Amino acid sequence: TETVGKFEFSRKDLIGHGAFAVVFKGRHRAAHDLEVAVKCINKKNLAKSQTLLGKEIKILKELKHENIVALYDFQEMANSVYLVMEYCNGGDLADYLHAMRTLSEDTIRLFLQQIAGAMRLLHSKGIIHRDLKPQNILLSNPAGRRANPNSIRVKIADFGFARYLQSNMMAATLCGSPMYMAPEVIMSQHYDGKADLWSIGTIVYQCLTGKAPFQASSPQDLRLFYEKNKTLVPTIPRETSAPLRQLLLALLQRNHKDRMDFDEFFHHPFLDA
Ligand SMILES: Nc1ccc(Nc2nc(Nc3cc(C4CC4)[nH]n3)c3ccccc3n2)cc1
Repeated sequence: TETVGKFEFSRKDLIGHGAFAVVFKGRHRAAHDLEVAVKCINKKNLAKSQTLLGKEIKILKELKHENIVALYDFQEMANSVYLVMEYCNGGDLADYLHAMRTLSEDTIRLFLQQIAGAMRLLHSKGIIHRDLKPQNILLSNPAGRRANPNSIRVKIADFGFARYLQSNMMAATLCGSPMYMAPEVIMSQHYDGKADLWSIGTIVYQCLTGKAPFQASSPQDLRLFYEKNKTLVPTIPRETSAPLRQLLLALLQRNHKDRMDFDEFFHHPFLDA
């Protein structure tokens, strides 16, 4: 049994194993019914794991929001780093959208309204996430067993690649997940917060179809694909409502100049609200 502050955990219940973090379920030492997820270093990738978990602490200690997985406490030392996080009891969006055989437009609206709320906070704080994908959107239902799925709340996780970006500057670090990366990122160009909006477009597209909007055999294929094709148009099911289709096309603009910006996203009628 390992302890971090007022919390405890063990390697008994593995929530997830990643290259740069291992996550175990734990609990409050006094209030046992308070569940937590504890992120720990992956010692097989010690340096990078330590770096990413440290970065995540720096960003999350500044981000309190329902739709961002909460950081309850943390413990950073020279040779170990732990994050004690809110436990999300619904698994991830990658699994859910697949189990449901894609999601209804009403459910997509419900989830996207929540993601938009979290993104409003990120944008106001000058923070870009850079690894948005359905695997990093977690579900949690505050109600009891067998509760209505309309009560599902979604929360953005895994801020290890996040950074502050000053509003007159651009970022250029290649990071993220290739299938969800904006074209300008995977082409090693400069980018800003609109890269996250592309990623959000890909999340919405996957919720609708089950698949990524642009299929290439590989990341190099995907990159060559963006380089060779100046106008990208994703295959969207014909029965999709016109406003959801328009939102998707606006977010999935190849050229970031033409891509939907934050104000346009926040106030898009599909999200009304
Ligand atoms: N870094 C990381 C992110 C997501 C996962 N996957 C995950 N995560 C679950 N809950 C989490 C996780 C967290 C903090 C975010 C790590 N809080 N709550 C979960 C709950 C029920 C069933 C499957 C689940 N799968 C693993 C590691």
